[PDB]
Parts: sequence; C-alpha cells; structure tokens
Amino acid sequence: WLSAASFQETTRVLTDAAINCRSDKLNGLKENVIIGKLIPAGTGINRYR
Amino acid sequence: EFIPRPVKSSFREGLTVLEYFINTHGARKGLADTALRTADSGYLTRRLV
Amino acid sequence: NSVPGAPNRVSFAKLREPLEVPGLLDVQTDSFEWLIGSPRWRESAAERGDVNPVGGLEEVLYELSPIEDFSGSMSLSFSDPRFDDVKAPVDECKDKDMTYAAPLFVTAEFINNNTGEIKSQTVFMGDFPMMTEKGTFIINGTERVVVSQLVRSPGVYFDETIDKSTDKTLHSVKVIPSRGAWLEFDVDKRDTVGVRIDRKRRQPVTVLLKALGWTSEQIVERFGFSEIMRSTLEKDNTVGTDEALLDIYRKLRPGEPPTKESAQTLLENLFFKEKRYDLARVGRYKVNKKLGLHVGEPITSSTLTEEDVVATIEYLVRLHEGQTTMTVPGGVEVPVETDDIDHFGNRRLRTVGELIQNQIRVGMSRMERVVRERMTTQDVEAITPQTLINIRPVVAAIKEFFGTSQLSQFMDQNNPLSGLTHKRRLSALGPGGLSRERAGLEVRDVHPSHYGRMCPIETPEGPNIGLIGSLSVYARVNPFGFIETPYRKVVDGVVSDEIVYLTADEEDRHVVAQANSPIDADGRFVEPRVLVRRKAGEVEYVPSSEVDYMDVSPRQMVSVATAMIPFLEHDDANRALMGANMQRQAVPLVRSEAPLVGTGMELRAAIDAGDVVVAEESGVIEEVSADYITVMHDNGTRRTYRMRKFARSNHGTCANQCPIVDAGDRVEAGQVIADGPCTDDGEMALGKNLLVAIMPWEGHNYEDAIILSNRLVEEDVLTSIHIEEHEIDARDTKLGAEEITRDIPNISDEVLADLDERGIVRIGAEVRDGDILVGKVTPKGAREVRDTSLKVPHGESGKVIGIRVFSREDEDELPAGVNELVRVYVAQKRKISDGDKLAGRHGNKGVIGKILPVEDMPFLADGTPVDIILNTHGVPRRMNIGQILETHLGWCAHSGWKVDAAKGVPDWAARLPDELLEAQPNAIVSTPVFDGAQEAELQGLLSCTLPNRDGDVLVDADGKAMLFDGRSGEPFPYPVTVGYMYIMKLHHLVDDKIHARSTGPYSMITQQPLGGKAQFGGQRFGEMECWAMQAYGAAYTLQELLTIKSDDTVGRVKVYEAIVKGENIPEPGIPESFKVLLKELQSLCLNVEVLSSDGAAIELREGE
Amino acid sequence: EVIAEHPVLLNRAPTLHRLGIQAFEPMLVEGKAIQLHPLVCEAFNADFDGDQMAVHLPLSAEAQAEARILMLSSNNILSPASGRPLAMPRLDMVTGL
Amino acid sequence: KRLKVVAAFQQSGNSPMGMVLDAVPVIPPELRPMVQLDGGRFATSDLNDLYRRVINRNNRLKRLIDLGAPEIIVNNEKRMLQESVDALFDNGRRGRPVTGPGNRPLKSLSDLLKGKQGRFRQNLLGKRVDYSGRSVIVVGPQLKLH
Amino acid sequence: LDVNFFDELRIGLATAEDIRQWSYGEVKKPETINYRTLKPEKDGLFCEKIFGPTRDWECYCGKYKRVRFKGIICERCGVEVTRAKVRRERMGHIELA
Amino acid sequence: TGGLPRVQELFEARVPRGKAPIADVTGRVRLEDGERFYKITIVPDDGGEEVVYDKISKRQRLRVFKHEDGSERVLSDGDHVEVGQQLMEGSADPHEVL
DNA sequence: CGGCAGTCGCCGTCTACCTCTCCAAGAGCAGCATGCGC
DNA sequence: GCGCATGCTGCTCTTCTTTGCCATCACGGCGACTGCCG
RNA sequence: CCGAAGCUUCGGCUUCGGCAGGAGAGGUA
Ligand SMILES: [Mg+2]
Ligand SMILES: [Zn+2]
Repeated sequence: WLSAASFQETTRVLTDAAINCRSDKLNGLKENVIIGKLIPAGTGINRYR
Repeated sequence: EFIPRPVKSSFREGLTVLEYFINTHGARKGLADTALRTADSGYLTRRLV
Repeated sequence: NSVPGAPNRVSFAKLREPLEVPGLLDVQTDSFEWLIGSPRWRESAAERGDVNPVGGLEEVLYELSPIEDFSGSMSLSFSDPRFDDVKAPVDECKDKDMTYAAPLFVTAEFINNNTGEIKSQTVFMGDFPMMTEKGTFIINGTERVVVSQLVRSPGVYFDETIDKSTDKTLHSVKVIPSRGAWLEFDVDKRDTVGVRIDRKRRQPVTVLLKALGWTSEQIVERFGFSEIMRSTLEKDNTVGTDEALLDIYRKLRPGEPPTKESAQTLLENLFFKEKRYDLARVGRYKVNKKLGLHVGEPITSSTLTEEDVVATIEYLVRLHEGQTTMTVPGGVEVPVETDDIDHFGNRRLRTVGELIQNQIRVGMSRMERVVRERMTTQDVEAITPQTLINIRPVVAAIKEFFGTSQLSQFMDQNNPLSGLTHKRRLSALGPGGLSRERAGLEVRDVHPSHYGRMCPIETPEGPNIGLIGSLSVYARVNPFGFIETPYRKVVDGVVSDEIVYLTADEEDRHVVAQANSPIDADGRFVEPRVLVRRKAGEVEYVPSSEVDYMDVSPRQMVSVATAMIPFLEHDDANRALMGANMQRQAVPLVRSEAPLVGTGMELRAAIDAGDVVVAEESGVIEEVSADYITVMHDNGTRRTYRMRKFARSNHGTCANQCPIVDAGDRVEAGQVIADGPCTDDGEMALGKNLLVAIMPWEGHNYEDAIILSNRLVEEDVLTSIHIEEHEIDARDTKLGAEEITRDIPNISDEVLADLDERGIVRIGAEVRDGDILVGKVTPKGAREVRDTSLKVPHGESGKVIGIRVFSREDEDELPAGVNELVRVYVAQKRKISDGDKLAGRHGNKGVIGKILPVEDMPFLADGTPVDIILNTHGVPRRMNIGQILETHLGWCAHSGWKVDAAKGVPDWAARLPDELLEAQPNAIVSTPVFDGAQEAELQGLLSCTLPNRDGDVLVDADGKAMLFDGRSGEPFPYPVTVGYMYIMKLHHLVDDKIHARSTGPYSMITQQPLGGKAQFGGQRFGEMECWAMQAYGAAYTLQELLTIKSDDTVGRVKVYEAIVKGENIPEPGIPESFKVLLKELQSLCLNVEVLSSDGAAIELREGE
Repeated sequence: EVIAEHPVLLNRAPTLHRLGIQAFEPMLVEGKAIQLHPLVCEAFNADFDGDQMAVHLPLSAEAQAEARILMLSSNNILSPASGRPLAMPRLDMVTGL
Repeated sequence: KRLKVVAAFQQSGNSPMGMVLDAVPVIPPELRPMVQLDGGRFATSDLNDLYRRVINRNNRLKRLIDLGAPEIIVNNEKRMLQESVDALFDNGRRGRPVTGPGNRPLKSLSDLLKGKQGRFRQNLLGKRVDYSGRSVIVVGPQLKLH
Repeated sequence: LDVNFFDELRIGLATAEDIRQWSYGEVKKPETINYRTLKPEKDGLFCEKIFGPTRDWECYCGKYKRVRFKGIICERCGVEVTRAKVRRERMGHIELA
Repeated sequence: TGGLPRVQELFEARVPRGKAPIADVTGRVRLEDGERFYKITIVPDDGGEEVVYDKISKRQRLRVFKHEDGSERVLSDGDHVEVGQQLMEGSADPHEVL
C-alpha cells in the first residue's frame, strides 16, 4: 500500500488497505526511499555491501 | 487544410501584408503544442517508470 | 513631422498616408470619462447620435430606484451624482502611502404614500478612487492598471453537430442571458424538438407552447411545412394548458407537489420578469439583429418576450429544413445560417468603466436589500434618508475590486514601452472569462476577423499563449464594446478620402482591397486585378471592378511594439514574436542615443507614453537649471516645470529627467521641453549602436554566446543605476516599546561611526553586507534590550542616497501602534560582465561569453577594432535575415553616401525621393514596417558610400571587408561582413541570480530547508532527479542526500561536528517527515504500526 | 587545496534521462558564471542564451567514490538507449573539420 | 461485488464496528502551528477552526441532552454535529464546502495527503537539501572533459 | 532508532479503545491561546497539561525551573517537567455525546 | 503529437477506435454487402461453423492482403484465409488476438 | 420480473527558478464612571 | 448628599443557506444505478 | 542553534536574550 498510495487515488487504496488489514514488507525502491534506507540496487545489495 | 492561394515570395524579397497574415496560423500551433504536448509526455514517463 | 520640434528623419516610404494615428491612451481614459459623466464625454456624445447622454453611474442609480416595501406605503429614490475635489495631490498620495480619490455625494428623497410628505437630503457615499492623466490609479501608494476583458456577448447562438451512428446534423439553440436562466432548445436524432429549461433532463416543446397559451389550431398553423413539428405535436397528449403547466412545475420542483398557481408563478418569475432576467442593451440588439424583429425602434425594455421564443423555434426548424431566407410576421428578411463563437462580431470588450460599474451595482444591491429589510422594523415619523442608508457594502466592494483582484494589476515600469503596452492589453481571463486549464486549442488561434483589431504577432510565450493580446494602432471601441477599424470609401473604381469605421460584423458584406495597391495620380487602379478579402476571410484575385473599400495604411494590422522593428516582412513570425516581447525588458542606461536605422513610430510612442515633459502653451524660455524650467507665456502668465531626479520605478530602475532647451529659445505648444528615462531628443532609444562582425572566433561564441570588447567597459557604454528600498518600524510591544536609538549595548563603538546622533545612517555612507543601517533596541520596561538593528541583506551594497522619517509627534498619519517608520534608499552603478543578457530587435539573444582586450580584437585596415562578434551558424536555420539587411543599412547610414546623377538618375534609383540621393556621415534614416527600402536600393547604396579621412573604401560592393587577426597578425583569408547594429541590455543580470548555501534557516512542520533566495534557501531535489540516481546505481549518495542533508535532525549536528573535527561521517538515522506522515495517518482513525521481525511494534519516538 | 580532487554534481532541469546529472572537478574562475565544456551540451540539452544549473556537494567517502567512479563525465560518452556516441563534434567543429 | 467486502471482515481478525465513531483524535499542536503576523495578530490556521466547530457542537449537544429537551431539537443538533465531523474529515464531499475569509474553501485532514501538492509527492519523494547553489552557465573552450 | 530493524508496516481500522489509548487527555474548551499572558489556555486546543510544557524543563507555575527536577509532576499545575519537543508526538481526543 | 495517442492506446491498452475484425478459423470467406454495413461470414474449409461478422461498416476499406494465389487485393467474397488474418483495414484488438 | 439505455459522479492532465501585493469588521453583552436630578 | 441614567470601554464570540443568492467549468475514461419500458 | 555576560582547573559550567503560513498576478529556460 505504500507504493500504490503515492502513485494515484490515495483515498481508495487507503480505504481498501484499512479494511483488508494489509502488511508491507518494504522490499522495493520507492518504499526504501520513503523510509530512508538503502535501495536494493547498485551498491546497496548484499554482495557488494 | 491547405489554403489554395500559395505564398510565392521568399523571405529574401519580403512577404506582403496578406501573405504575412495568413502565414501566422502555423507558427502559433507549434507554440501551443510545445506547451501542451509536454504534459502528455510527462504523464507517459511517470506512468511507465 | 506634425510635431513642432522634431529631429529630421528622412524616410524611404513610397506611399502617402491620409490618416494620423489617434491618441494612444484613449481606450483607458474614454471609459472613465463615460463612467464619471464629465462634460467632455457629454459633448462627444452630442457630436453624434445625441439621444440619451446617460452616464455610467446615473444609469445604475436609475435602474435601482424606486425601492418599495411589501406593503407599498413608502419608497426611496436617488439622483444627481456629483464629485468634490481630490483631497491630496498625486505626489503626496505616493509619498504618505494614501489613495488618490474624491468624495461622492448623491441626493435621496423619501416619500410616504399614507400621508404625502417628502423629505430629501444629501447623503455621503464614500471616497471614489480617481484615474490620473496617464490612465493609472494610485492605490495605497502603488500604481495600478485595470486591464480590459474579452467576453462573449449576451445573445442567441445557433450551432450544429453530427451524430456518430446515423451521422445526421443535429442543431441546438441557446439563448444566453446577461444574468438569469438558460433556455436551450435543441433537435434530436429521431424527429423531436426538445427544450431543457434550467438544465433539467429534457421535454417536448409543444408542452411549452401550450404552457405559454397556445392551442392546436394556432400551433399547427405556425408550424406547417415542418414534419418534425407535426411529429412533436402528436406525442405529448397534453389535453389542456393545465397539463403542460403541472408538468413544468413537476419537473422543475423536485420534492414538492405540482401546483397550478405556483407553475404560473414560476413561468413568470423566471423569464418575463425584471429582476430575475436581464438581457442588457447588447442582448436586445444582438437578438433583434439575428431573428430580425423590431428595427428602427430603440433598445428599451430588456426582458424576454414570447415573440423571441417563437422566432427562435421558427429559425431552428427552418434551419433543419434548408430555407436560406426567413421572414417573421412583421419584420425584415434575415438570412438563416449558423454562427461562430470566436468572431470579433460576437466577442465584445469589457473596458474599465464597465468593470467598475458591475462592482458598484453589486454594492448598491446589497445596500438596497439592507434598507428594504430595515424599512419594515423602524417606526414611522422618525424615518429619514440618512437613517436608511448604509455605506459599508459599497466601500467594501470598491476596495475589494481595487485590491485583491485578478484584473487590477501591478504596473510594470521597466521602461516607457512596457508601461504603454500594459495599458493596451486585452486579456481573455478573469471572473467571467476562461481558465488556463479549461481553455483548449481553438480559442488560441488567429481568426480571419482579427485583421485591424488585434495584433497577430505580439503574444506571451508560456501557458498564456493566445489568451493575451494587444490592440492595433488604428483600432477603436464602439459604445457597445465592439472594436472598429477605419476604411476608405471607393466609388466608380476611384479611391476617395472619406473615412468610415466598420466593425467585423459589417465588413463581411463588402469587398475590401489591399493597402499595397498601385494607384495612379488620379486614383485609378493600374493592375487589371487586385488582391481582395471576401466574405469568409477568403483571399482571391478578382478583376479590379468590384472593390468597395480600401485599407488606410500597410501597418494597420500591427500593434505599437511590433511597428518598431525595421524589415519586419523579412523575419519569421516566431522571431518577430520574441523581438517584440524582448523590447519591453530593456533597462534605461546612463546615456541614451537614437537609432541609426528606425521606423518612424518611435516619436509618437514617447510623447503618448507620458514620461517626457511637453509645453502646454507658446512662449520664450526664461530660466533653465538642472531641476526646473521657467517658461514665460506671450500673454504674461509664467509656468514652471519641476523634474524627478533619480526616482525609483516599480522595478528598481532609475527614472531621470533632463532639460534639452537653451536659455533664450522660442517654444511652441506641444514641443518637448525635457527628456526622460529612455528618450533621446524626444524619440525612444533603448540601446546603442555597435560595430559588428559575423564570424566564428575560437569557439568563444559557440551556441548563442557573445564576445564583447573592453572599450565597452572603459567608456561606460552599457551602465545602469539601480535603486533599492528598505524600511523598519517601532511597534509598541507588550512590556515597554521599541525606540530607535544609537545605544545598542551589546555592540561596541567600532560599528557605530556611521549612525548619527539619532540612530540613522548618514547620506553618503558606503555599506556592505552586514552593515547596520538603523539600530533599534526593544525593551521590557535596562539589561533587557535586544539586538534588532536593520542590516543590509546578504549581497547588497551602494551609497545611501536618501532617508524619509515619519513620526506622529510632528503630526502624521501612521498606522496605529507604530511610532517610527524610516525608509532608506541605496543606489549602485552596475556595469556589464560575464553572464549578462544582450538582445536585438529581430530575435537575436544570448549571454556574454567573454570580454576581450582591445588589442586582441579583429581590426579593419585603418586599425579600428570591432565591438561585438556574432556567430553565422544561427542565422540561416532561424529565418531572421532582417539583421543582415539592418547591418548593411546601418553601415551605409553611418558612413554616408552620394548618388551620381551626371548622366541622369540611375535605373535603380528611379523611385527614390530627391532628399535620399545624398546624405552626410552619422545620418538618421527611417524604413517603415511594410513599405520601406527594397533590396535593389540597398545594393545600389552599398556602392556609393563616402570614403574616410584617407581616401580609402573599407567595405566593398558586397558589404564585406578584410580584417586582420589581432593575436597572430596575419590577415584573415576571406572577407567578412561588417556593419552597425542596435544592441539593447536586458533586465536579466547575473548579480541577481547567483546563490549558494551550506546551512541556514529550516522549516517548522517538516524540518527541511526553507525555499527561495531571499530566505537563504536550498535547492529542490525532485522526483525526476531520483530516477537518474537510481538508474546510475548510486545507493549511498541518494541516502545521504535524503536523510542527513534534509531531515535527520540528530545527524545534522553530528555530521557538522565530524566534518569540522576531521573524523568520519556517521551513519544516517530516520527522517522526521516520515513521523509526521505517521501522525497524519493516525489522525484519520487508522491503526498504522511499525512491526519488527517478530511482531512487538517498535515505539518510534526516541526519548531514551 | 581544499577543493583539490573533490568532485561536484551538476544538474539541469528537466532531467529527462540519466545523463542529466554528471560529476566534474571544480576549478576557480573569475566572474559570476559557471563554465561548461562544449561537448556535454548534447547530453544536457543546454544552449547558452539564459540557462541555469544547480550544484551539489558529496560529503562522505562512499558518495565521493561513487561520484568519481560511476558518474564522471569522461566515463559516460555512449548513450544508454541506443549505444551511439553523445560527446561528439558538432556545429562549428564539423565545419572546421 | 458484495463478497469482496463481506469476506474481508471474516478472513482477518477485525470487526465491522470500526465504521462508527465514539471518540475523535486530535493532532499534536506543533503540527498545526499558530504564529504572529509581523507583530500584529494571528490570521487563521485552516485546522484550528474545524476543531473549534466540533467542540462547540459537542458542548451544545451535551448541555441540551442533559436538560430534558424535546426530541426535534436534539435531532437537529445531532444532525449538525454529524455534518461538522464530516466536514472535518473531508470537506466538500457531501453538500457545500465550509468557507472562511474571502469565500475560500477550508482545507481538511484528507487534503494534506492527496494530489501533486500533498505530503507524499512533495515531502517524501523529493526534498530540499543543504550544500547547493545555482548560477548561469557560460561556455569555456579551454577545459577538459572532466 | 535503527532503520535496519524494521520488517513490516501494518494498517487497519482503529476502534474507540485505541483512540482512548493513544490520547494523553481530553480537550473540553474551544479556547486557543491567551492573548494577554501569551501562555496556553486550560483545557483548550493548546493546553500544556494535555500536550506538554511550552518551555524546556519548565511548567505552568514557577516551582520547578531547573534541569535536575525532570520526571517530577507538578502538584499544583499537573505539567510534566521535561523537554518541549514532546509537543510533536502527544495527542488528545474529543468525547462525542 | 499525432503518434503519442497511439502509444497510449497501446501501452494503457484499450480497444482501438478503428477496430478491424480478425479471423478465428480457416477457410474461404463471404461478404453480404448491404447498404452501409458488410456482413463477412467466412467459410471454414475445415467444416465447422461460419462466424457471421455483422455490422461491418462500409467505410472501412477491406484489408489489401496478398491472397493465397499471390494477388495483393482487398478481401473479396471467396478468398481463403486462416487464423489471425485481418479482414478489414485498421488496428487489431489486443484482447481478441490473445 | 427482466432487460435497458441514459446519466451522473469521480479520477487524471511535465520539471526547475525569479519578482510583486494582500489576508473580518461591525454588533452585542456586560462593567462601570461621572453627571444630573430630587 | 445619594440614587439613577447614559456613554467610554473591556471582552469574548459570531458569521445560516428558503419562496434566496448564484455564475459558471474542458475532455476523456470508467463504473454503478436507476428510473423506465417491455 | 546563534549572540551577549561571568567562573573557568581549559574538560567545560552558569545567567540573559531570540523565529519563518496561504491566495492571486507577471516572467526566464
Ligand atoms: Mg536556451
Ligand atoms: Zn507548576
């Protein structure tokens, strides 16, 4: 819901997520940018870090 | 559409009043598209990313 | 010419002019003259069509009254507006931050029908802002301009659309009112005519005819031929007027039972009323001109009638048929066709008078509602006109219009041309027009009806392209709001000299010839066939025997700024657009000089702007100094004119006036007495003449850059003064009150030498960035005072040229609470440097790339360096070849020429005048915009120019010269183009655009850096800039850019300490904006939590 | 010697692709304008009639290493969408050659 | 269409009774600041008025209920309180917007999350930064590619 | 806090019990701020008791004004003696009738 | 600016305005030229069922396709086709071709 | 019951930067302070 | 000399939506829905 | 966080003083 709420239609996605009790695993570029972590690409992946 | 009457004078000899007036319909279209098509282009980019 | 004292500028024109351009500011002043009701407009209206000299305020005051109550026992009326004298002059209003206004009084009478007595007395209705002699308003000390608005006219508008399935042509009418309902008849795809009263589904139209009072007999008589009308009739089955009435009330009254009297009250309180529908005079006219009803009769009675409805339906069904002519019983024959909604015969102009009258009407209506409601709660025999009238709504409406409004705009005073152009602008936006998003692509096009009324070239370049335009030089406005343009009447194939003004709706029934048409000595056309303009803007080549009208001049279709570009017909439209837009951004320079090549419009564009001083009468000059001129008239009266020395304009430039007369001259009325900001001997001069070469040079002029010489810096050729203003206050705080004094405890005596024994700097002190201008200590009622001293904002300097202190102890109008307001001024002489923007009149534009020593510059055979170098790669691909012709003509004018006529005039000089066959060095010429110098004439003049001091001709017959190389010494292998060109300095200087920041102020909610250059802000790292970082693969740069440089509150300080101490940068934490987002989501009753790998939600609040 | 071998990042808006951000090595000049190499104007799409650009400063060791290795202008010559060279002679250089 | 909603309230461990409110949260004060307008007064906060409206209506309802009022008046007050809360959470969705000074519609709690000028696309995906500058670019032909 | 320990982000509907849980007190008076004393009102929308002290290590009265008395609740005012940054993270609630 | 709309109607996949019926089976074709609407019926040469493509507007020019012999000509009643063959001129539906 | 077609509401419409002005007030409810009358 | 009346002045809200005011708002895509006809 | 003033053993300690939101218009690439 974090990646879809910042694209379009915030109210609808937030309402559906609230009803369904969804969980976000924070495993994308946008979510890691939003919360302030290293993106999983380039030099931020486990082999190079 | 194309106006039947052509512009037979070059810019080295100078257009007349009527030719200059009918020539202004194609320099405004390009300038409105420069400031309107870029909206669709931006939207497309953002949706593709 | 036509000006008493003017420079002798010889002209290349071959055509004569039968008309002179009108006053260039009469579009602003005429409307206010009509609104005020002054005798000047009364006489002008008495000149032609003297029927109803009704002012602007008088018609509102007469439409309002009488005001009656529900019982019908008393009434109130108004009459006789009149104005007093203006309280304070213009300069006082601009100085003390006041408004330029005059009180307004009206007379009101109160009649009591029960008794019969009358009580009348004079009431006061507030101060009315007034317009100065230049067409501007001074509101709270700032100059303002009200801009005219382009709106649709109130009338009938038939259209036509096709379907997608059957693809048949369905029509749709639309009676648009001025303020009221919205009838909208239409036809459909089957065969049913339907009305949609007040936007509510649909219905049959026979029900509406029945509801008006029509029956089967009359209906089926008026609607014969039309099979659609028969089908429409036989479907409703409404057996009686009652049926129709009840149905109307049923549909238009939801959640209510349909009544009979209420239906006959609705369909009476909707259209045929007087306070619920009001087709104004434009409406009545434009409805009586299409349908063709009552001609000859006036335009009184402005409410709809059954007649119009009927004629409308007639029109619609006959257009569905095909009948190309229609006659309504009792009228004229009118053609039947569809109409365009963007024709300048349907679009009208709402000037300043009709923009102020609307607000006055709104305030009047509010006051009328208040008095009507209060007339029934007071006791009789104690009711007087002064106790029934409230002034507050009217003054509130006036001050809301003249302040926070989209059409009363801040005036731009970069130079006289921009100020003149601002007052001639037609804007299509505003409260009643369009929107930047709703407007499409068909309202931003050059309609064929703009010829002579709007300029097709001068328009903005951004999102307002086509929504803002400029009026043409010869255009003028109807008493209704329709723009006119002049023509010359022709009879029997000979052009006369009688001028008739025609609107765009009347010139489509005549054949109009072209200005550039060969005319013999008697006035007969030479060419067998002429180029004309037919009905629908169709250009054709008809044999010359049908012409009915003719143009007045070739420059009839251009505005006042486009008519100042020489060789305009050789330029593309886009480049002329940029040249016209960039002529309004030039800055005034310390010394001015007139163009070598001009157009002739520059003389009357400076007198009409109003930034010069002209003499109002004839006399001899008595005394001349640097700041006043005294003129003794012939009768005996003496008049003295003062000057504005080093005044600050709206944009920070300098406005300086200088006298150009001697101590014994004879002066004629209208002669220019003093110069102005951008004026040279009475004519506008925005730039300087420089010697040019067109060639590449080592890549320093790569991609639109410019190379300058050092002689332009050592001789102050391009230098401008800029003045800036600052201010401080002394508003009594809670404990005690602030008091400006030299005593600033916490500061020493070093940074106190300037401040005199009062606390203010001394006129003449040079300030830097950090200097204290005026020092103030806010106390507590010492060891409680603060350091609150006015300082010079970062990156600003210059000498203090003046102060202005206002105090209430000497009796002055200061905002309550404040006790001291000082205003300091600082001026800085700015030179030219790298990064500054230059321009020409043809679209040339670039920033200065390099400034070279005078010994490093290419030089002619006699050792003359060139002043500017331009690249040759940008000319051919942009189609602005007027600049090369301008350089050729400028060289010819500078050097001077002489044509030999020993064996008669040469063949190429047959059509030249007799005064252009010889010229002196440093001559001034003029080439009009569409009738000027041909190219055979230029080619012949380039081989006649005079030599220099030594008998040498530097530029050969092609306009090319051989230059030497100033760095290596060898001559360049090929000849290069040399000449003179007119270069202006634009108001985009690099000293106002440089910015940098390490740390500074931060925001409050989301602790990110502030924004803007005045607040020492940071630069946005937007969304598109993150995609590039993620595509590069840089995972650490992005994290550092987003956490420890923007939001990580605890990491910012540790990062700064680590950098200063030389240690390693720490690991980023968590941004604060995320926590703000979480509290935002939690405030909408959403249970959002941050979990760990095994549940057990983290607190996420620190504190430990 | 403070600004010796310390790269900076230059950006011009709009940033339509990757090459809208590049890392250079600063030099001190006299004036108030930034000097740009003639061969990066194709990637930046920047003429010289009034454009403006922004500067950013890397701080840590990882950011400096990324700027010096991944983003240097002399390492990004080929276009990433078609493989054609972008830093090529054009306009005046083509006529001279 | 209905099963998508009826099954969400069954598969998880939530309840359908969270759609009816009995207490309303209040945002922390430092997220809706009120500051002086240049030594004068305070000029609106766009969020401290919708709270005042809710509190006023709730107080009037409490006083009227604990007095023995007739049913019609209590129903009117309850409807008005419902409308005020609806305007607090989403202004303009139903009926007409609640305006302030100058006929300018007020901005609700859900207007700080939506649009291109909301929190998500203007504060979380792009920010303002330190150590940055700006100027006009000019051509230098003596430089190298780096 | 460490960002390297987050693993999930759960959202869901909130009940009245949760709303009464998060809150530190209930607001009753529509008052906003005291114009004369320039101090927050009582039981208003800016009250110091519900939300937190306006100044560092201070309270409504003047019994505690130092940094060594933190953690003690004022017995005549009710205001905690702690930092003023707690006004960005403490909420309240309104009890509907 | 005339190309962009089709790059949208392609990516953001909708049903193309100017649709063109495609063939499902394989064999000869029919064509019931009426007034403004052909009705191509197709003749499955495998022995199945003729799919009566109805309301095939007359405006659309018939697909100029190389017929089985080799005649690059419009789809004429009596022309063998196969699975996928476009029957009219225009952009095919990305959801039918799947 | 069963199709059915108009209709009505909600979603979206490129990035970065600069300059200026303007942002509820009168009515009403007490709370006295001094002048005037008996 | 005391009581009553009327004007400076603190002092804290208050600002709707009928039979009124108000005037409108592009253009395309999508999905429910809802009265309406059979 | 910055400034002023004291003790200062040179790590630092103490007193006082201090803030930044919206709407509209025009413009450059
Ligand atoms: Mg450019
Ligand atoms: Zn206390």
